[PDB]
Amino acid sequence: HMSYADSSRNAVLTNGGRTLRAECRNADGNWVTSELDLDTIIGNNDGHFQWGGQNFTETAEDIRFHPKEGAAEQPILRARLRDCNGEFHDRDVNLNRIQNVNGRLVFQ
Repeated sequence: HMSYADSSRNAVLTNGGRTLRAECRNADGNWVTSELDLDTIIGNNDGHFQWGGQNFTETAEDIRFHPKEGAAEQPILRARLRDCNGEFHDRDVNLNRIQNVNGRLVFQ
């Protein structure tokens, strides 16, 4: 596996909190700038983040990212997610499930 964050740098969100953009080292050892549209791989399932879902941003507010959050310096995305009953919940997800494959952000 390996988190993308173990071989990437300078990660930020862009496009209104929808896109992860990072500099990822490739197999030649060079830095390659990569983007991954998080709406293609993260959903909002009744107020919780869902890996393998889609389109979370459509029912999220206050999207926030810290690429090196906490003592363990993990890439944490936070948002308020609406549940099916209309209530918003503060939620967090660690983006370390995203990999760097030869200079590209991927999710499997």
